[PDB]
Amino acid sequence: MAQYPEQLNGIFQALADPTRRAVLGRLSRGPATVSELAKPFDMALPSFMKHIHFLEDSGWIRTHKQGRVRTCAIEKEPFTAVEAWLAEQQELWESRT
Amino acid sequence: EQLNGIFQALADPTRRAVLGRLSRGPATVSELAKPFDMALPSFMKHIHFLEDSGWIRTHKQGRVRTCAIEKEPFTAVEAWLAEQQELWESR
Ligand SMILES: [Br-]
Ligand SMILES: [Br-]
Ligand SMILES: [Br-]
Repeated sequence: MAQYPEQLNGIFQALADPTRRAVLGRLSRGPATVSELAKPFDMALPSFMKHIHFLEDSGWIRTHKQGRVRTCAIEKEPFTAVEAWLAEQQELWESRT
Repeated sequence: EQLNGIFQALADPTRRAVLGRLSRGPATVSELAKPFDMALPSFMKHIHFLEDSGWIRTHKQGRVRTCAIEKEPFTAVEAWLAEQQELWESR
């Protein structure tokens, strides 16, 4: 039984944005604060926060606020989900008779 | 801007299910449209997005448009994933 579609929709939508993919690339190297993550990007912080929030809501990252500081870390589950969906299609392709 | 389109294509469940079917072999739009309770014009727009993003190729002869899944987007998604995995391992 394939994963329910609603779980995958948001996971893939998160990856459709280059800012979000860049943030995930950084968090793959280890955790970071929002202010650190925002530095490469020419957008106002509210616009950047939309990306952070989307990443958290879709399960790609976890964040924690203490005072004015918000720490972020990558989550591995969505990687597993993407891998799983891909592998399923690739099994169908390689098993063609 | 290329992974943007590839992943935006994958964000829709209809588009994912079409790519599932095309993984089994090529198919006409008519064949692909069959499982879904969707107006053809809405369906065509999913097909059009899949083609435009690079996930599929299509070709029309007479009244029949045949669709085939493309290799390159899979390689691209696999590349993004491998790139992330290599970053996690780095010390
Ligand atoms: Br859905
Ligand atoms: Br911060
Ligand atoms: Br057709």
